[PDB]
Amino acid sequence: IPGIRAQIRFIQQVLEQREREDTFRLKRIKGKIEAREAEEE
Amino acid sequence: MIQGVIQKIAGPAVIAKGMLGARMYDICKVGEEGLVGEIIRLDGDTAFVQVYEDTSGLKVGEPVVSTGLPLAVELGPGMLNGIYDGIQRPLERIREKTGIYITRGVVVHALDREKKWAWTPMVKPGDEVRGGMVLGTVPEFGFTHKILVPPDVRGRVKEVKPAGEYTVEEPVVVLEDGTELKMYHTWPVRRARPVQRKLDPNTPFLTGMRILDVLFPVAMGGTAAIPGPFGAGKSVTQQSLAKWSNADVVVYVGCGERGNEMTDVLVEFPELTDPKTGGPLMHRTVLIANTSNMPVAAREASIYVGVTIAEYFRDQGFSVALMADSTSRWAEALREISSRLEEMPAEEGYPPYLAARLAAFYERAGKVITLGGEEGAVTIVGAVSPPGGDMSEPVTQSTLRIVGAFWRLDASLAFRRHFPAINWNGSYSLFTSALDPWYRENVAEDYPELRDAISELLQREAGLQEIVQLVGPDALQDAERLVIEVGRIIREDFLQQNAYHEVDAYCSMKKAYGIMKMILAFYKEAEAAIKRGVSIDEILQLPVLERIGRARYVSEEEFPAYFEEAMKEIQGAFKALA
Amino acid sequence: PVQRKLDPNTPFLTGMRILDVLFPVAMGGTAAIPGPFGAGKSVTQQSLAKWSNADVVVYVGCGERGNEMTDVLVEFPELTDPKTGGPLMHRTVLIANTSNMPVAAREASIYVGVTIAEYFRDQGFSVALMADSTSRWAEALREISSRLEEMPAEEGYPPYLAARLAAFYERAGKVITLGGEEGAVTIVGAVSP
Amino acid sequence: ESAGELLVATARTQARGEVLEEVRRRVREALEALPQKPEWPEVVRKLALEALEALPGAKALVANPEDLPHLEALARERGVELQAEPALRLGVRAVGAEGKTQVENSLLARLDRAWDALSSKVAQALW
Amino acid sequence: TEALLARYRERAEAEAKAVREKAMARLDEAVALVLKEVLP
Amino acid sequence: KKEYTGITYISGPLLFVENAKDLAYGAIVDIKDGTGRVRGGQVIEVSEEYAVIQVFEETTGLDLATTSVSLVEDVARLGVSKEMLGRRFNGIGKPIDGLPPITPEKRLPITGLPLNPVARRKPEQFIQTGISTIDVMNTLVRGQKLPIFSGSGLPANEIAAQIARQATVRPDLSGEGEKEEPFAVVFAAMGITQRELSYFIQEFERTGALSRSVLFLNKADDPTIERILTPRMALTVAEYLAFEHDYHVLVILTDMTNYCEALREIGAAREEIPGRRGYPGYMYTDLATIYERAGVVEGKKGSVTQIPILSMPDDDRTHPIPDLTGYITEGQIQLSRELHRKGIYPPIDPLPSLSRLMNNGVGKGKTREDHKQVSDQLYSAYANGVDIRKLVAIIGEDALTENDRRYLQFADAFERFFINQGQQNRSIEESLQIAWALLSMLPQGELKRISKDHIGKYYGQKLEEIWGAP
Amino acid sequence: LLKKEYTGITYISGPLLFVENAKDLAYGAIVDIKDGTGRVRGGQVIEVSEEYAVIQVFEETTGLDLATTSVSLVEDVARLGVSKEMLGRRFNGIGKPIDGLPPITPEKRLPITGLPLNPVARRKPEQFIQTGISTIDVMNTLVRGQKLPIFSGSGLPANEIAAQIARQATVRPDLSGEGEKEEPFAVVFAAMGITQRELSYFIQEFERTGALSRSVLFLNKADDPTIERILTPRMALTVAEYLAFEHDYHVLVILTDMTNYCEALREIGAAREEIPGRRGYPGYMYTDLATIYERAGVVEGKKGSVTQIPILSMPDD
Ligand SMILES: Nc1ncnc2c1ncn2[C@@H]1O[C@H](COP(=O)(O)OP(=O)(O)OP(=O)(O)O)[C@@H](O)[C@H]1O
Ligand SMILES: Nc1ncnc2c1ncn2[C@@H]1O[C@H](COP(=O)(O)OP(=O)(O)OP(=O)(O)O)[C@@H](O)[C@H]1O
Ligand SMILES: [Mg+2]
Repeated sequence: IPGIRAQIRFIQQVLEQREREDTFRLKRIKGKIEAREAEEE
Repeated sequence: MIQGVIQKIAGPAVIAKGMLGARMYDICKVGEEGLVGEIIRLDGDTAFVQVYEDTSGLKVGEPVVSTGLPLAVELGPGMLNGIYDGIQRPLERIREKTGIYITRGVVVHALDREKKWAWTPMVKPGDEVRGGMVLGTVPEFGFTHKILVPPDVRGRVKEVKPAGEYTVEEPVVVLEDGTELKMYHTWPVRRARPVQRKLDPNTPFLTGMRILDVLFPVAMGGTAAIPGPFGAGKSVTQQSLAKWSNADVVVYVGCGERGNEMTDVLVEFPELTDPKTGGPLMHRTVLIANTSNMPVAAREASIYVGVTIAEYFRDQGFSVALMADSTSRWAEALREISSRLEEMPAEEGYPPYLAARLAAFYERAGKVITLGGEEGAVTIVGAVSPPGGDMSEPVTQSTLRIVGAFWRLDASLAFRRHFPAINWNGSYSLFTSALDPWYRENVAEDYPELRDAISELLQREAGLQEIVQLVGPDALQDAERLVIEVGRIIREDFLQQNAYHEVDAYCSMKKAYGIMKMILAFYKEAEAAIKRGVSIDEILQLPVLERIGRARYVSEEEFPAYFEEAMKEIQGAFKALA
Repeated sequence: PVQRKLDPNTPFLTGMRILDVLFPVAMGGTAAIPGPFGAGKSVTQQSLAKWSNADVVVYVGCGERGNEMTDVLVEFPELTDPKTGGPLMHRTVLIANTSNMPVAAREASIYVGVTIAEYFRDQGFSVALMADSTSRWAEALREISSRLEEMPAEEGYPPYLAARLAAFYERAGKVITLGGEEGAVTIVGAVSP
Repeated sequence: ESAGELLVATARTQARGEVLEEVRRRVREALEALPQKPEWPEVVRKLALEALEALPGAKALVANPEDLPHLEALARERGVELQAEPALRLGVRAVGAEGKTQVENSLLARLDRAWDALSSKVAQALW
Repeated sequence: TEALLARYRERAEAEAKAVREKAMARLDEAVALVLKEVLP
Repeated sequence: KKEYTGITYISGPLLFVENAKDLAYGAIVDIKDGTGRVRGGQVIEVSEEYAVIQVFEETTGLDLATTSVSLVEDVARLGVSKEMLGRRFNGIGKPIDGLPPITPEKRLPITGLPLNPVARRKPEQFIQTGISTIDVMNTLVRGQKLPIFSGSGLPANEIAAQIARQATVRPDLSGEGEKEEPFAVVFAAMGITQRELSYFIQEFERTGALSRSVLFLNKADDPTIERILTPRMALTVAEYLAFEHDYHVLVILTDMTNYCEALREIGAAREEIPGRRGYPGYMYTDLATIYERAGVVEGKKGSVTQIPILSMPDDDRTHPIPDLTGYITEGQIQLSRELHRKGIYPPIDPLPSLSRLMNNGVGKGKTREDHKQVSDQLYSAYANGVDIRKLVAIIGEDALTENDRRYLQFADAFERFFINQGQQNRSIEESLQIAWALLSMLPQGELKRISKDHIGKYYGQKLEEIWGAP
Repeated sequence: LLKKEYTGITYISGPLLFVENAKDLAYGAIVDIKDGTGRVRGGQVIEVSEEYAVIQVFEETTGLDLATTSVSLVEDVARLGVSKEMLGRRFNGIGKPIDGLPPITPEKRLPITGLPLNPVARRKPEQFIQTGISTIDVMNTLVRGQKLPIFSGSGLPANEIAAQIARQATVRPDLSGEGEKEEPFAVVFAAMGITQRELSYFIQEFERTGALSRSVLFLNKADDPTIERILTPRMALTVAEYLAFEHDYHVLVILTDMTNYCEALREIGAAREEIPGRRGYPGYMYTDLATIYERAGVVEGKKGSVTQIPILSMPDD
């Protein structure tokens, strides 16, 4: 039971990190779109 | 007041132009309907205002007006027996002027401007006043409401009104600077009210429940947390706290409850009776109500409004108990607000400053010397409802790091009809050692050792559950069946407590001390007799078992005679036994 | 530059039984020693510096504790070189850049160490290069790329991390120098996952 | 035990603090007594010169109307304008050409920003 | 004993008063120094 | 009236129109192209320079030279009347049964105002759904929000149709009561396919249940904004009926998973940063605005009851949709894939099921005074039986005691007779009779959670009372 | 001594504000933000360019407006006023007294970031410290100049162990063999994210045995501004370095609950919108913690020493 629980906990951290990275990428691209529209049209 | 026009609308976010001079986080009214919102960003001549209610139907060019002040509450006579939302809107008067629905843009005052109050001055012209001093008194049900000068106001009294009937708007005191002091004032919910000095947790917060007061006590001005399992009788314990605890005023905050759950509490409280006066309990409580479909900003600001009102009543010199129900729902609202602001999440989607906000809420509790020189305290008991009982939730982990006590309510005990259903193994308290001198001086000098002995007996009973699981209890020898049976006696006669009974609902500290003394004396004599060679079944039918078991239901004043009679009978019975 | 690369055929004797027997490394080879904190990376590298049969040892303290460099500076002058019999410090070169020193200098220190190792190889010696931790160099690269606002690979590292590591590790090997002699460079790099 | 020596130490600290704050009160009284004595025109003109030297592109000079006649000489020299304002006394302020920067040279501000370094110097003088 | 605490308190008061008097023997020079520093 | 022709950008579902500051935020507009075909759209952003319109359906024929935009309504409104009973609508209020449009008594915004908490009262009356495992063990109370959790291949649509067909009040069990109190059903389907559409239409028409129902049907290939709007229109009709004509309405939302997916797609189309696991941050608030429109109001005789239905994406109760639904509703009903594959219909699993308001809608003066104890005893006995069923696989039947064998037989009888009722319609009394007949299998005195009075009054009936015609 | 004002505020959002014409604000400087009501707040220049300078406000930004706010330069580098009379005092973690006594007179003002030690200037730690605990003293002995943390848990008594070590720590010069004369010893105690109950416990523990006469306390409460939690260990280590390397003291530094420091660092980093690390913590957390932990050590040619005992609770063990 402890081993499987630790594996579950590790997989959760991995998935969480991937989600956070995706959020960061989306934030950067949205910032670029907004900057383009608001400065160069 | 800065006034401008709408430039862009996109959902709850509104951009207004011409707002130069507007200040951050000031409350603004948007559109012809005057929808309220906050300024969250300033850029050049424009300001980003975010509206509380829905923005559907607005048009570009509609006026925007800034009130120039942040989110605040009105503090003065008329709050008791009231029911409010998360931004202090009186729900009953909204119902009276609107019906069964809450229309957008309705405007009502938190304190009624029509009711007359019996003003009684306590100052004279020529006196010098500083923040926190008492200008006069006004009767509010059973309370003498003290009108306090705002904390930031200093000066000299010019003229004072005589005694009479006035509304909360008539200036009762005028200062030489021209300032007019009324019966009420406003205070920002996010700034703590000042005090002179914070005192140590020296005295206990007596709740009236034996288990809470003895095994896991909380000091006055302390903090506690409790889980919310279904069917565990949490609401019964909370209303017992409201009825019986030695606090003068109770503030109840519901921030994200279900509709029917809020209906239950809104219907139940008007029926409870305060045992001190014999009248309604509602005369000494303030209710804040928020369902899940109410605006997010109100749900987020509910706990701050509640703690600000509690701090005001503390500053009047009372003792206030604050119960925050389902702080997990407040955390969910905070997470949603952070998501709308496009912030990078930390851990389980929550903003990285969740712990900071929780600490800022919980640190306002404590016993203080108010600016008026009196003593007051605020005690916080906040419920936490993990998604499935997972104690590794960020909210629970942050809460347990700052609170001083944790009463783990358990559904299993309620399943076996054990009430209060509090698991004594997972719970803990950090106030016992500091509270020990008060026990030695006010109940008994032996009391801490007796409490420790009871806890040790409980732990010993818990240690044998493996053998009791593997083998039927009767196979164990006499000396261990003895501790099993004395643990059963403790569970049935000391920890359990019926809140619906006329005399068992409330238990004093000396009553619990007497019960513990009787139980420990019986255990000692039983062990001695067991060593003398008697069988356990001989002890199991001694005359004193009914006497101990029925000690709960005797009256408070009758208890000492019953206790000494039972102490005599304990020694009498064991001499008859061989 | 070199004339020709050669296939390694002689061992790099470290003096430790397990590494010399079960998992040998040749003179021109490369080795990596990953491990969590407290595992024994630095002690192993210092043992290699003290006891190996290389003519010259280059130690690169990239982003580690200052006490670890102080221990070398204090103890090495008293010890004896395993082969020539002189002081041990006379064959050692130290490039030190501790943790609280500027971050960008770690990348510079790695290349300085490897270039000095290549020079001593070009003179015909057999050189051993110890890299205290390449993870700190990777962290420096991550910080610099974060300033440039580049789009990151897994865990925020720049996508060209592997190319940099390969270019660094490819400098090792046994070669025929431009002067016609024979030399070698051995690289042992610690990793701190 | 140390429970007595601590009282001596804390009494000494309290006395030293009272001495230093009394020195501060005397200093501020002496500074605010300056406008009543003929030393003020030279020091205020020097402070105005310092403020104008702090801003190479300074546009206008601002002070109270009492000091305007004395600052007229500097205004004719450096070419900057002058205007009246009920500003803090014992000093003169200037406004930059763009209107986004401004310098202030009140003497009470100088005391406030110099006392932190003057405290350790005067402590040796007192004892 | 409480007598030791009383003795320490009296010694503390005496030394504090002595320090206060010694400081009063220098106050005007210190004020002149401060005005010398703060002025341009 | 007035048309706007300054179109300057078309991409995906969005188009920009210049000099359109007269358009209010959230307004509904009509988009017309060169061939005269008209499409709908909603205004999602307004500025001094241009307004942004999200187009319904698709932008295939549009061009920047001939397209024009005109206003339809500032706020999305629905015309309501008592004539809506017996009608079908497509999710934006357009009739689809071929009958003439209704004449509205009033036009109401579909986004509803919150109920004032002090105006609510406590739910205290039950609804007879006709299903034993719901009526007896997980009773549905008027004003409750009781969702159903189902799997991918499980028959949730059949259960929804059966409940809509059978549900009724029982005024004759509450004192004397009143023989006539109006009852209505509002049925909303989101993102269904043609097969499910035909099934629902046939089921409602073939039994006369249409005469007391209103249908809002939204197909899978319909625009997603219609899917967003459908439950709000359904709840608007329900609120109007209940709180203006004193009806008791039951609202069934066929699939909330489709609603959540549509909400996610709409949010992504507007360039909003998603929250946990890609879902919108404000998902909890939206679900609360939907669910919390049910309840009972003090001074009013009408009521609204909601039974949301949602399929768990991967049988995971930790998924955001069921997790957020749990915080807002009072319990859940969970279907079991094991019971479904065993051939039992409806496959409702009592052990994970829970109704949080059951204790108020049962007792004396409503249903029967032995209800709660019987339900508790059934729960405990079923748990013991299902545990003994696993134990017997290893240790064998002969190693069991007599009571363990009797529990093992009780579990099988319970599954075969109590849960597996089929399409049969059972009153509350019939369900209680079957429960007592099954409890009679166990020996008296083992019924620890039932008082001796009810045991003396009801225990001892044989299974042939229902075995004669199960 | 004169002061310069900047009024070109152009943008305020969250904890950031932009100043337009401030080209003479140096990178990393400390500023004062004054609003219309006269209240003053602190700030730091985290990025400066020709278009504008970026200032991070040390606290909440309620009440600031673009019409009346002004910015003034306080000092180019953050500094602390230190003196040997700081022993027996209590501070709030930003350097201001909270024990009710008059402020000290600064004998010197030192930057709080410090400078790295030259590895050539260091020497090997070679003398132990007696903590009075058998396990530490015998099996895991502490050595002057070491940094030895304590890995605690969610309910373990870390505070009690910290207080006991602070009370009982000694130097034992007699065992040194030479029988050297007694040498000064001091304890610098820093608490971060502490609650009121723990604050009272620590105050009474230090007052009970008279250990406060040789101690300097920097106490930061959990409701204080989040910036103060960043600067507390740096001020503690500045005081420790000054004492040790100018008066030959053997100082012991105890940093309590560095987990709160990590939470504050994560909050600040997320505010500045940086790239996150493994669990939302900033990527540069290693370097930031190193700049704190590597200020301990012993220097050749000097008799003082600095020793650190960080205390932290492992989340979920
Ligand atoms: N202190 C008590 N003394 C006596 N009976 C109690 C006590 N606490 C609870 N009970 C009984 O047990 C029941 C607890 O279950 P119930 O579900 O009603 O709890 P609740 O108070 O509504 O709280 P929760 O919301 O956690 O379910 C109460 O309804 C009451 O009958
Ligand atoms: N070969 C060894 N023989 C004896 N002790 C050893 C050996 N290797 C390691 N140790 C012990 O383990 C401790 C930690 O080893 P070392 O300093 O090499 O760690 P590290 O892997 O470099 O870790 P870090 O990530 O902290 O730098 C040493 O101080 C020593 O006490
Ligand atoms: Mg190492």
